[PDB]
Amino acid sequence: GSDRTEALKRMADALDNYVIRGVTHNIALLREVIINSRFVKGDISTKFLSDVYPDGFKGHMLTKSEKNQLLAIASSLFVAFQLRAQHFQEN
Amino acid sequence: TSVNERIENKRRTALLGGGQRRIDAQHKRGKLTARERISLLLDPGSFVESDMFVEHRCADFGMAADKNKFPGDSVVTGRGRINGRLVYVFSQDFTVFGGSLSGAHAQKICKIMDQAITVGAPVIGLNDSGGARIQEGVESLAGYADIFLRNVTASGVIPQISLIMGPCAGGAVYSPALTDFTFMVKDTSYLFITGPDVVKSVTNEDVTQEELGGAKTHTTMSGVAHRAFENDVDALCNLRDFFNYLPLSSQDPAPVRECHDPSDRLVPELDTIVPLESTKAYNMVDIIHSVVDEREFFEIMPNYAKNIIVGFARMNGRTVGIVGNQPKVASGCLDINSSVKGARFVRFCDAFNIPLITFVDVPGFLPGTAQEYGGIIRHGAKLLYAFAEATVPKVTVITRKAYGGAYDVMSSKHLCGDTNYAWPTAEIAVMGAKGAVEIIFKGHENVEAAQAEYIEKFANPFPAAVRGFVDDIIQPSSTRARICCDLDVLASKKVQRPWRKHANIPL
Ligand SMILES: *C(=O)CCCC[C@@H]1SC[C@@H]2NC(=O)N[C@@H]21
Repeated sequence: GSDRTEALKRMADALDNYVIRGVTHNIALLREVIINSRFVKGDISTKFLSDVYPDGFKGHMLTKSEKNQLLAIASSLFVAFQLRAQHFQEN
Repeated sequence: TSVNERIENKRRTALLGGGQRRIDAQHKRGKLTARERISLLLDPGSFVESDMFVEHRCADFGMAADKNKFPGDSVVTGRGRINGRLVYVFSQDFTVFGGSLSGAHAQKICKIMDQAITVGAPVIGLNDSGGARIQEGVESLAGYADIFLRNVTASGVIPQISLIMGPCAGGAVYSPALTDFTFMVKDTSYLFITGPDVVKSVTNEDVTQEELGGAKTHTTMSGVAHRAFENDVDALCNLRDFFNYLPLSSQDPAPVRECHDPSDRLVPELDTIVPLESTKAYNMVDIIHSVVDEREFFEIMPNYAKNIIVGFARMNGRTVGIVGNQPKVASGCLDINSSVKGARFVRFCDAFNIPLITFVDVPGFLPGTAQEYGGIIRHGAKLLYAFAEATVPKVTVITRKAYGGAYDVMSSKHLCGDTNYAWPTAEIAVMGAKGAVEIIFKGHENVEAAQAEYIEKFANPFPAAVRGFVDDIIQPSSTRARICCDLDVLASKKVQRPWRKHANIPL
């Protein structure tokens, strides 16, 4: 991208639109590191990951607004399947 | 007391059933009651209960006492809808006299079966009983006879689905044998004729309840139950989704439902599943999942006769049945158990106008005395017949091997098939090149040259295709689109067959 924020935002988007299924991949780790406040500011050392994840990788931690969005999406998608199940050809 | 007050008290008693303490036991036991199960099964507010005020008429052995007068007489019967589609149900209530079958008990079940046949609606039974009500004697035997007569009469007219969610003993065990699919609940349901007490009294063998008639036995070893689910709530949730596949009557076409999965997309994942090495197995399920709409596949008997796969799926919105070999298990060979499961599934789908898709990869039959003494000849004829009799669209894809008589058994084009496709790795022959050359070229010099010549000419899909055995040889990536096209043009296909009083399958 043209700047540091544009390239990082575009990377975040590419990772969420990148479909890998059949194996275990490391997208969750890549998606969280690039959005880390130290990475965006640049306070990165060669031992960065060892201090951020001293007990291993755990996954992205959701905040209040993100949990509400995930619950709203999961619930709406659940209902979307339930409504599609009711649309039959006319007998 | 006024008439209206009496009625209200009769309604409250029927809703309670066998009493709160017996309900408490059912919940302690991790089971739902018969009325709670219906509320989960049917669309909210769609259930209409019939004959809620019926009581037994037996006056013997103290049965005339008011303390034994339970309205509803141990069954909940009525009608409703699942996703707007009419269904008739009944569920046996264990809290009243142990769920035992009385004369009136059977009656109420028979009446809703008669309506379901009259209008063309499916019947789902939720079974839980201890057997006949011996206090009435022979009236419960007449009850069984009337139910059995309806279950046979309804066959091929409406689908009949049975889910066993508790114990089942005595004559009750034969109704799931007359219906089309039987499901169970793991470690909660049992299905046996006599209990362990009789077995130990007759023969000097020790057995417990879970070993004699448990869900694990019937889904893994006897081949009676089509699938067991973890608990009551999950069992009914999966049952609703299963229901959505089936037509309401055999007079109806296979259901077609809104579908977002494009019918003309390619599946590149198929081109490299089948190995070039003839002794390397692969998982047929990867092919099935990649072809079917939105990769949803309903597998039947996952743990019984693993060398053959049968189940339901949808392609372009239309329900289809899928049958195929599993080369991962016993090289994909046919045996007694696989023939039994296949013939039963195929026969149901044909009766209710559900197209068949066959994925063939079968090197022959399982050899040995275990199969010969078991009547492999008799049982193998069951699958051959089940396909040959079919009048619904049949689309066959041959992925790798089809040797010997198994070629025709697995729905070859010569059994009135509609289309038959081969993948580039398909090989159709009486036997493999090694056996054929040793028999054809016996006592001749330079056999090794004859072996090379035979393999180059016959070890491929061409000697069959050039004869009209195969309609095209297709790239695997195009399989889904090719099948979708055939299904959307064969759906209106009708054939004529001579008149028969009834079929005579080899059994
Ligand atoms: C080795 O000679 C054993 C050959 C078995 C190959 C498979 S097993 C079942 C089919 N029957 C048969 O004669 N060949 C096939």
